[PDB]
Amino acid sequence: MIIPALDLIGGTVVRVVRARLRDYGNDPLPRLQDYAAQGAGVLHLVDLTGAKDPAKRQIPLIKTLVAGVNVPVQVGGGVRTEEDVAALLKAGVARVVLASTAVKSPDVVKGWFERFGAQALVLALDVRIDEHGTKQVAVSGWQENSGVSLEQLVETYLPVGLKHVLCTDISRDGTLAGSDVSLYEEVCARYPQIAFQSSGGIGDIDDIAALRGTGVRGVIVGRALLEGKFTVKEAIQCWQN
Repeated sequence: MIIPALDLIGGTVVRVVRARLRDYGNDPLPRLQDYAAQGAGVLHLVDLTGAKDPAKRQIPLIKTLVAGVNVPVQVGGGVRTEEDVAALLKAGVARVVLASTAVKSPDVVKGWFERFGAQALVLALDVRIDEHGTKQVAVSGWQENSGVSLEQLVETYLPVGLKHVLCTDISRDGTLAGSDVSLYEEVCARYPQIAFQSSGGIGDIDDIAALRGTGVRGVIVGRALLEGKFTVKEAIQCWQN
């Protein structure tokens, strides 16, 4: 499926561009609602306010947004503790997106899988392809690699039933550059029991077409939709054909 995505900061719709941020206004709910109206089955939100300060997690806004659409929303941003996870689920989010903590504290996160179930969690892994061609996990675009490959980390979580992995190619994140097809083709084939989501690099409908035969289950689209390159409807039509 197509997974429309919005980045929120103090209720302001934004997205990382390449790394800067641009303001797409302050009415996230009508946006999401129109995404859903066009047939989206899943939505993605990053709470950048919550990411910077867990105590400032935009729980009331998140509640509103979730309540305001009829589809599961996966929500990330500053998910550092078991309490963060529970708070977001309690607010009504369908899945909690675990990013840096998934790399940082795998044993702790495996316990979260045990408590919340694999359907409640998405592991968001940023990947750099190094000089050797290894898919290196990094916790962000501005930090060095963390010393673990995508495969090794995925393998870490398979024993607790890992089902959802969001994989961002760091080089293409928010660049409109076209996503990295080979990366997704390899991982998806290796772990067919996992539903991979691709993120970054979607600039036009052709980028979505490029992902079709790869095994990638979901395609995060943020920037392209905000900039009017194509619609959710067109993205879905392309994705499904």
